[PDB]
Amino acid sequence: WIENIPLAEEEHNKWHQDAVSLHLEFGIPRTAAEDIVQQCDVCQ
Amino acid sequence: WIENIPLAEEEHNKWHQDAVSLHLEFGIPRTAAEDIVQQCDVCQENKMPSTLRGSNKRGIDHWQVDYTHYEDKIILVWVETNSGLIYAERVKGETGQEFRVQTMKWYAMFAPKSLQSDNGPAFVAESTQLLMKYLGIEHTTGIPWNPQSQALVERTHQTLKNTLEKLIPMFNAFESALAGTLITLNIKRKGGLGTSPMDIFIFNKEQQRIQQQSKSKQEKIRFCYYRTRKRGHPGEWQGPTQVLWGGDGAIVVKDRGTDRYLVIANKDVKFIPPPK
Amino acid sequence: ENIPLAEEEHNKWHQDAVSLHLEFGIPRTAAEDIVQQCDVCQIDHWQVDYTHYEDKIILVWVETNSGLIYAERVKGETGQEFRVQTMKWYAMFAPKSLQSDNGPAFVAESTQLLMKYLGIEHTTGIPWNPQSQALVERTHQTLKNTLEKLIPMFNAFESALAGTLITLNIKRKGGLGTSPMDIFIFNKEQQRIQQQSKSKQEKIRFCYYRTRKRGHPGEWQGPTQVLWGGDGAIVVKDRGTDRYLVIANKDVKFIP
Amino acid sequence: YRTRKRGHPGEWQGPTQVLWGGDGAIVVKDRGTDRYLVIANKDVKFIPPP
Amino acid sequence: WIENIPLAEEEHNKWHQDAVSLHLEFGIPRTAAEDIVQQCDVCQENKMPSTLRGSNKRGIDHWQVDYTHYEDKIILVWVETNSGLIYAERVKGETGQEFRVQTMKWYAMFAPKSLQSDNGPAFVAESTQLLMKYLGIEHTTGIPWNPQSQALVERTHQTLKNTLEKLIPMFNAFESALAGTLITLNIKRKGGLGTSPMDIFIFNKEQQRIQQQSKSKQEKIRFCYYRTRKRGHPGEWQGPTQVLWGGDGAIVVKDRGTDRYLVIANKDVKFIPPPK
Amino acid sequence: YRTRKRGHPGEWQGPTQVLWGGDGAIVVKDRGTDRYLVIANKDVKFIPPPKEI
Amino acid sequence: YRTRKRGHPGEWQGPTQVLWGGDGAIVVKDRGTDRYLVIANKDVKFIPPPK
DNA sequence: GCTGCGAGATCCGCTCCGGTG
DNA sequence: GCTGCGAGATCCGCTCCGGTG
DNA sequence: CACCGGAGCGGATCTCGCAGTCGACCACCCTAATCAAGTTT
DNA sequence: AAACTTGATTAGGGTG
Repeated sequence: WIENIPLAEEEHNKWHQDAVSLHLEFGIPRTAAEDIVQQCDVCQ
Repeated sequence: WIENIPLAEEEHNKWHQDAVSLHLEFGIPRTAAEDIVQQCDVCQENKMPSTLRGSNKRGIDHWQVDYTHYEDKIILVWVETNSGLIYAERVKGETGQEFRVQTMKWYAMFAPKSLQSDNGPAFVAESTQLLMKYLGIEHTTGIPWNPQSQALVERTHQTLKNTLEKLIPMFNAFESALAGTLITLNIKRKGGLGTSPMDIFIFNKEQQRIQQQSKSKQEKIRFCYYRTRKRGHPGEWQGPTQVLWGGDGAIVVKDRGTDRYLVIANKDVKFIPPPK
Repeated sequence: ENIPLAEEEHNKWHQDAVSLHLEFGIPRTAAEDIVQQCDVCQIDHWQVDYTHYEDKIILVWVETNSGLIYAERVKGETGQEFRVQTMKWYAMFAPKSLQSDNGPAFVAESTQLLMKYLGIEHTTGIPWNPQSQALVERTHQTLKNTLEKLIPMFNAFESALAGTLITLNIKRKGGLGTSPMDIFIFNKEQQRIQQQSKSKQEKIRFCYYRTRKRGHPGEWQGPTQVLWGGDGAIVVKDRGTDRYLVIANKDVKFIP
Repeated sequence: YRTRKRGHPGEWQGPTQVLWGGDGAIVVKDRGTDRYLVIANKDVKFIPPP
Repeated sequence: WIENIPLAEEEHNKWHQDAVSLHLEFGIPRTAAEDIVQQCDVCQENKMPSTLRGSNKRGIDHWQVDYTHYEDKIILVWVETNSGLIYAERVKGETGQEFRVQTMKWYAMFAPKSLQSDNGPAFVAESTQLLMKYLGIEHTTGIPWNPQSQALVERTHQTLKNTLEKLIPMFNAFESALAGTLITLNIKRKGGLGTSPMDIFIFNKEQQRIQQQSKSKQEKIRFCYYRTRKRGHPGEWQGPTQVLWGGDGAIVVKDRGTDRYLVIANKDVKFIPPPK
Repeated sequence: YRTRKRGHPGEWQGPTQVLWGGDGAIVVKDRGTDRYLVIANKDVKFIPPPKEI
Repeated sequence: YRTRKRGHPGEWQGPTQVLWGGDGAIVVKDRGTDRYLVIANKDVKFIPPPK
C-alpha cells in the first residue's frame, strides 16, 4: 500500500491513467488514487 | 495532505500513534492512515487481539464437563451444551479409569451424543477416547488455556458452590446436598416460561424422535432455481434444487457451492412444476 | 377442553385412563380422576426394591405405569443412604408418588418425613397389585439376566449396571420403537402442561351454571363444584346425568 | 438466537418462531428487520412457547 | 387461596427454590413469592452485590496517581481526573520523601488543585498530607485494595506500557522513551475533534480564569418561586431565589432545602420584577 | 501466536498464516513442528497478510 | 423421469440432469442406485428454463 | 477442527386504578 | 468520608459518486 | 431519470488489562530415561 | 560371553 501508493503517484504523472486503473494496478486506495487524478493537473 | 503523508508516516515511524490523531493533524483521509499501522512493524507488534469468541449451543445431548475441587472434594460435573441441563457426582480421584466408569453411569442415564471437554488426562485418555468411539460419540477438546470453551461447567461450578453453601448443613451427606443442588438447578431453577432445563432436555428428546422425522418424508418436494443480480440483472437459475422448506416470502435452500443452508426471497425463486 | 367428552366416552365404554388420555389428548390425572370417579371401574408413581446381586445391594426404582425404572448399587439398605439415593433419584426426575413394601429404610420416620418434605405420596404396605408386582418381577428377572450378559464386558460393575439400565430403558423398545424412556418423557410433556395449567391455579370452588338451548341461556343450576376450570371454560358434572360438561365462563356464576 | 452481535455472537435474541428444522441451523424471521435469516444451532436455544 | 402459602413457605424453608416454581406449583401470586427469598436467610445471605459504581473526572486540576512497576522500574504517574492529561516519571523508590519531591516537581509544573490516591504509604505519609495541606490542596484517598477509584492511572499503566514496548529500543534512555510515551499520549493521542488532553487542560486553564469569571458579576440577577403538586394540586409558592441562570423554557436554581442546583420549567417560575 | 504452560502464555511467535478461519480461533501451522494448531484468539495477534512484502 | 414394470409406468423421479439428449430418450443417472439410465421421452418430462 | 454465559441487584418505561382544580 | 473507564478490534446505520436496462 | 453499487466516516458493539515480584504444592493423563529379567548365534 | 527385546518404577510435558 503505502509503499505502492507513492510509487503510483510517481507513475501517474508519467502515465496518467484512471484512478481506477491504479487502484486496480497497485492495489491502493481508490479514493486516494482519485485524489491524485484530481491533484494531477494533467488529467484535469 | 496526500503528500503530507510520507512525513506523517515518518511521524508514526518516529512517534508511533493512532490512525486518527495522525489522520486529523495531518488532515488526510484516515483509512490508509490505518494502513499505516497495518504496515507498521512497531505498532503492528504490540496491539492486543480484540476478539469476542463464541460458545456452542451445539447439540441436543451435546455435552460439556469439568471435574471440581470443592472444599478438597473432586466433583465431576456433567453439563449440557444446548439446553444446559446438568448432572454431577463427587469423585475420589480424577483418573481416566474412574472417569470412564463415571461416564458409563451418566451416559447410561441418557443418550448423550457428543462432548466438549478439556485437556485433563482422564478426558484425554486412550481408552476414554476409544470408549467414546466404542459408543459412537463425539468428544471434542477443550483446548489449552480456554476454560471458556469449558464455559458452562465453570459457570455452574459457581452456581453450584453457592447452593452447596446453603444446603450442606441441612444434610448428613455432602453428596445428598450434592443431590439437592443437582435437583434444584436441573429442576427447581425455572425461568422464562418457568421451566427447568429438565423440561427442555426431555421435551427435546420427544422432539428429536426419529420416527416422526422419517415420517415427514411423504410430504412433497419441489425444487427451485435461485439466481443472483449483478448490476440489477439476475443470473441463471443456480442451479435448481429442492425447496427444502418454504416460508412466506422466502424459503429454505442449500447452495451446493457452500454446501450450506440458505434463503431465497420468493421473487428470486423459480417454482418448479410437479411431475404429472 | 376435551375432558368432558372423554368423560362422555368413558361413561359409556369403561376403558383405561391410559387410553382416555391417549384417545382424547386430555390430561392423565384428569383420566385417572375419571376412572377413580367412574364407579364401574371402581402417574409418576413408582415402586422400589433393594436387590442383592453378587453380594451387591442395589436400589431399584420402577415406575408403575410406563414401567420405566432406575436402579443403583448400594452399600447397605440403611434409611440414611437410601435417603441420599432418593435425593438423587428425585434429582433425575419429577416423581409424584410411590409404592413399596414396609422395608425399614422406606417406612422410617425421617424417610416418610422426607417424602413429605418432597410432597410425595409414599405408600408402604404389602405390595398387593398383580399389575405392579408382575412387572416388578419381570423387571428384576430381565435385569439380572442382563447383568449376566453385560458385566464381563466392563471394567466396572456399576458401568455394566449402567449398561443394563440402558438396555431396558432405552435400547429395549416395543410397538413403534418406544422405550419406556420415550413413554415416560411423552407423559411428562402433556402431564406437566396440564398440571401447571390447572392444579396450581384454583381449588375447591363451586358455581352456578346453565345450558344454552339454541343459544338461549338455561336456568341457573347446581350449586356444583368447579372441577377443572379451563381457559374460557370449566368442567362440571351435571348431577342428574352423572356426566361431565364443558361450561363457558359466561354461563358460570362462580360461587365465592 | 444470536448472530454477529457486536462481534461474532452477540447477546441472545428472539424469542422467535422455530420455522424449519435443519441440520446445524434453521431460518427464523428477524422481528427487527422482518427478515428471514439463519442461526447456527449452536447459536440456538429451543423453546416451547407456553 | 393464600393459605397454601405457609406450607409453600415451609417448602422453601425445606427445599429452597425460586419464587416462580413455588409461585406456580403452589399457584399463588408470585410477588410475595419473591418476598420469600427476600425474607429467606438461606436463599438470601449469599447473594452478590450488583453495583455499578462511578469514577470522578471531577473538576479541572483534579488528579490521580499510582506507582507502576515496569520491568522492575518504579514509575510514579501523574494523571488527571477530568480531562485526563497526564505526566509520569521513573523513580528509584516509592518513598514518601522521594514522592514528596516528585510531587513538588509536578505540582510546580501546574496548578493541580486536588488528588485521589491510594493507601500507599508515601501518598499517605504525614508530611505528605501536611504538604498537600501546606499548599492548600485536596488529597483524597483511594480506598484500600480498590484500584478502581485509581482507575485511570491503572488504565494508563496499560496504555503506556504498550507504548513503552514500542519506543524503548528507539532510545538510549528508557526515560527518554518515557518522555516519548509521555509526549505522545499527552499530545499525539488526539481524538474526537482531534485534540490532545493537553489541549483541554490548557484550554480550561484559560477558561478556569478568575477575572472574566469574576467580571460577570455585573450582569443582572433576578430572583424567582416554586410549588409542588400532591394528588395533582400544586402547593403554595415556596419562596424566591435568584435565577442563577435562565435557559429557554427553564432555568438554573438552587433549593436551599437541598442546597443543590436545580431546574424549574419557566411555567412554574415567577419572574420577580426589578428594583426601580 | 503464543501458548500456555501451566497457563502461562508464550511469547508472540512466528508470525505465520491464517489457514482456516473460525470465530474466535482458527487453524495455523507450527513452523517448528510443521504441525497444525488451534489458537485462542486472545493469544492470536492478527496481522495483515503481505507482511514486509 | 419414470420407469416401467410390465409396461406399468413407475412413479416420476428426479428432477435430474439431462445427462445427454437422445432421440426418443435421453440419459439420466438414478440417484438411488447411482447408475446411468435412459428414459423414453414420454417417460420424461423436460423442465423449462428459468424464464 | 473449535466459539462466554448466567445470577444478582437497580433503573426506567408501560398499564391499571384513584385523586386534583 | 468515597464511585471502572479505557485501549483494541469489528460492524451496522447513513451519504456521495459512478454505471446502466 | 430511477435503481443498484463502490468508497467513505460517525456511531455502535465486544473483550480486556491496570491493580509490585508471581509461583508452591496437588491430582490426572501421557511420555520417557534407566534397571532387571530371559534367550540367541 | 555380546547383543537384543520387554516389563517395571520413578522423572518430565498438557489439563482441572
